[PDB]
Amino acid sequence: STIEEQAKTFLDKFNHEAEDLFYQSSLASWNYNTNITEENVQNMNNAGDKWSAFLKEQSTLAQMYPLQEIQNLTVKLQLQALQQNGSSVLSEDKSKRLNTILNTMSTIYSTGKVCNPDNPQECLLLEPGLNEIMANSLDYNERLWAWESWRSEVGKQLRPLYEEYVVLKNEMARANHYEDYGDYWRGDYEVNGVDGYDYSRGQLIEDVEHTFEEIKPLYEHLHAYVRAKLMNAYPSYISPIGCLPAHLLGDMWGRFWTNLYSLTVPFGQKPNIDVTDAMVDQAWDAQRIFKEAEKFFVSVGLPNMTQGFWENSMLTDPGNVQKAVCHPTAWDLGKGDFRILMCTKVTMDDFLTAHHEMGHIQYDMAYAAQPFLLRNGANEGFHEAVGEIMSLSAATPKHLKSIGLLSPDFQEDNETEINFLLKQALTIVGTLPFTYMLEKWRWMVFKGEIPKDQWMKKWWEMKREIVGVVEPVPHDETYCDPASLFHVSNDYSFIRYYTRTLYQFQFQEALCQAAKHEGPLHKCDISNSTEAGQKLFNMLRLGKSEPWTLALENVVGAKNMNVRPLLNYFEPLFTWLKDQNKNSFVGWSTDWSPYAD
Amino acid sequence: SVLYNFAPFFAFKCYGVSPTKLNDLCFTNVYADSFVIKGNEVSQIAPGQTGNIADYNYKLPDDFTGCVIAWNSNKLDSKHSGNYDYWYRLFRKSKLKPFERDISTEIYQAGNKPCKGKGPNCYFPLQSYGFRPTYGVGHQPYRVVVLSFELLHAPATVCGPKKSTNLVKNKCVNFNFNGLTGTGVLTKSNKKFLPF
Repeated sequence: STIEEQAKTFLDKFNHEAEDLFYQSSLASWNYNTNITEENVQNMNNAGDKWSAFLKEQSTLAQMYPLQEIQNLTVKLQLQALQQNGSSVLSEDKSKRLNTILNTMSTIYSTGKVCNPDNPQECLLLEPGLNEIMANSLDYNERLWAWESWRSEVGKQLRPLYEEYVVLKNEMARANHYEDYGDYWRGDYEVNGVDGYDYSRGQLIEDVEHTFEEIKPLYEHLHAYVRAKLMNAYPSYISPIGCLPAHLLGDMWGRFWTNLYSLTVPFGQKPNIDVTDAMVDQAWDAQRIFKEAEKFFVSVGLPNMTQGFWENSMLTDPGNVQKAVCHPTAWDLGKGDFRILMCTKVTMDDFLTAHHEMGHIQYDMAYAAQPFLLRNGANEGFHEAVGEIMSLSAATPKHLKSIGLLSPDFQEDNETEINFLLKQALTIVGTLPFTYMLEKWRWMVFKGEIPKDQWMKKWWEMKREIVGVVEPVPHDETYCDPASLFHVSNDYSFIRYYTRTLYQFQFQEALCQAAKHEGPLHKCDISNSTEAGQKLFNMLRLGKSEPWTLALENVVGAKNMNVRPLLNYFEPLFTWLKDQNKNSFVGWSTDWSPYAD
Repeated sequence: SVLYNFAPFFAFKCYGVSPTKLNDLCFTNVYADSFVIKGNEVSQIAPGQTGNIADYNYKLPDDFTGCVIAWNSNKLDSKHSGNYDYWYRLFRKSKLKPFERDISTEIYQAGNKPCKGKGPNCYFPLQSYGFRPTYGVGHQPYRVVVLSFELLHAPATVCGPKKSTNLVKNKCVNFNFNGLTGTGVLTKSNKKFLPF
């Protein structure tokens, strides 16, 4: 009467005849990315496909074991997946139409060129030119011509195309028991049956709206600053009490606000410390950047980097005409095979990258002792977070100091702290307000809270509202303003970025106390501790075996995200951030429209 | 002695017998088994230790046994497409009495199903280790030689090499020519000890 055991075997095979298929499918990919040819492309077309084979069939022979009887969660989980037919279940002729859609849009966005608004010659392509045009000058016009150069254009191409996928995508879902694609998308966290550690698939929504309605106070004062420091470099334009229009903001769509440290600089008479120079002075070579990282980790007592790393990792540009893809990215072809592929260019914007892409490999080396179908991260954003905390302690006026790199001659003051923050708080607090909306909208649109013939309205509505931006020009219902950026047109859930920004500060303030902090927390530096060292491994080890809910408790100390810790990192700033406003205004006058004027 | 004529033999745990005196004493006779295995399993092979290697593929007892010797063999054993030659038995039926052996392919079954099994699985015990050269040092191929000595009723014949000292002649010297003992001056001679 073994309903299980008659399956604890089904896994025992999978676990062996997969790894081998997966090794020879991730290998293929290195070889290409490393060496860019043609046969290589094909050489991966096979095994980069084969893997698929294995998969589908095993799913077939996975529902053959009604999960109901399984009780060892370990196996209730390794199975939870496999079964998941997800797509395929969807209609055939229809599954076709879907397969199609994606392509169209997912392609459009790619080559999308913008010819001059005053000549069929300046047809800037996004990658280089469209972008610059945005994060470059200051003059008006071209900023609008560009905010115009895409929305009612490179997205209209797909305006109804977005209206397309929303149809089938929701169909598939229904079947797989998921009101809306968003209910499918809102699942990586759904933890079922664990007593106390339980978590729903909707609870999330509320915890978000909570945590967010706590941030407003900060963010509010930041659009308060710029709003005026964007009334200096600008003439009669930004109404002093309304919304910072698009174009004149930062990037293109404007996820981050980083491209601005100039216009707003607390005391533009400070040093902005940069160890670049000194690197070029000690003659620091590439194989140094990595040996440094390795240490930081071994200092706090964590495994050294293996010998297959220092002997198989493309740690520089693509050799000769060896056309290579230059994207920093640590791999894990399995079987102890760990590798990194970054074209480290000597500087301090790559020395942090290392500490960021070695943490990926240091997590990937703890979960290495778990069933293949349970080697990942408790939830979506525990993977970045656990390797950004490193690019935080790395660039500490101390570390770089104590590391025989940064002139210990550090004349450290207040107008530098007050200043290193507007930087780390224009790209980690100005991105938050935007990560919400997008998600909300679709999480709704999907659920069907908006009818296409209105979709547009909401965007702009929830753009002067939650964020604080007005449409430079009025926009038409047939423009997919929302759907006009990689993620939107490449089906990618985008809340792994609001839950990674709030788990990083819950990890800093926790593995900080452990190493005896006591001052501005931005000043933390776990380097050389060992108490925090163990703190992490006791979570990096459980891979995906246990619920994320409890994974936190091991570390942090609770089991639900918290906006408190983050609101402490910049706590310093939130002082000079109210004394700098003093008598200026705060809050947006939703009405004022630079176009409705 | 020429046992040290191996590399840093990744192991040599002499459970049971004093590792030393290895050549100092003798036992009835000694067998030497051998096989190829990944390095993430070179410990299962040890008195008491459990797992797959010791479960359907080679279970020692607890008796001294003698020792064990392990060396990485990737260099020559591994390949670049998958040395899919060495095999193992993922599942038998129960286990093996210390030093048993089973080679019957016997496609695994059991389950009283049309194909007695664990859900259309009807798995087959033999799987292929399939090594490659880029793997970790835990999935790379190690070689093992299990040393099984024993002291039955008859002697330790096999026994081992003993050293000399060179002859002296014309000086009290104690002795052990062959196995006869005594103390005396070993001068020349004049006898004709017949050829035997």
